[PDB]
Amino acid sequence: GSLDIAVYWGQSFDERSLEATCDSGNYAYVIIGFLNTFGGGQTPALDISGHSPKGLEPQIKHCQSKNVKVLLSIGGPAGPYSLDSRNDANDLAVYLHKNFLLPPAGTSESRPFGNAVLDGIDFHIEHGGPSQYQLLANILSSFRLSGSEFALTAAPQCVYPDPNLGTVINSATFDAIWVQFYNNPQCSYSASNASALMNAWKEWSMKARTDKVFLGFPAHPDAAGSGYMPPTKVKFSVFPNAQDSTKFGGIMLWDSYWDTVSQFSNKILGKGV
Repeated sequence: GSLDIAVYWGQSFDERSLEATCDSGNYAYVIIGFLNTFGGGQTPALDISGHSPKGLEPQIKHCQSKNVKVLLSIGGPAGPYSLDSRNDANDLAVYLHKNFLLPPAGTSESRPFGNAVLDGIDFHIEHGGPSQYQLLANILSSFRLSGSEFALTAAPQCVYPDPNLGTVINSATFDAIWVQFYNNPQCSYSASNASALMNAWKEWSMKARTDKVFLGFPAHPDAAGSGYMPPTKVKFSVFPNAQDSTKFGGIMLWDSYWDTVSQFSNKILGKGV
């Protein structure tokens, strides 16, 4: 009844399985990344590091049976995704809704993850935006109000306001955001000094129009170019001030593959290493 951890999954063919990731008991959210191809005349495509999309169906259900929420992340660190036209936004919204956020209907749906129904969509938009991402969020949010309830989340970089997602975050549409306090020395843990990190956190927690702000950290030094902060340091230096915010959601970890190696979340939670 204390720390919620969101974790990205799908980043390595050889990673701990989705079902085993959920079985750790360490995570409140598992975020499958990524639908990294869409927009500009492209057909939608997943890059989930060679994992079988249809094979995820029972694993997603297992996760959900363990009261882990499972999201699909759109965009990702890189990839041929864009959302320049209003039609692109409509198309992506409908595709996501029909294939991932509703039970199957008819026979024409591609159902990448089979008959699984996901708990929401994560906006990990790292280039291009703000584009038509506001319209995409508007249409998905409309669906949130007209059928199955699901979450909308975002993964901005740590400079407030985010260049790709800042305007969409300002609409208050996201249930939660996890800020990437890494690959960005100006707003991350750096030179063994947390001042810039804590200044950035203060701003995000004050200004981000969302009920829950999570702090995103790398799970291992190799998981990001910069910004790794050891788990004892996060507990000691970040948590007392972060917990003073009514918006404190917990932490997000990049990513399950590396967390399996490092046992970062085990250390955060005080579970045996």
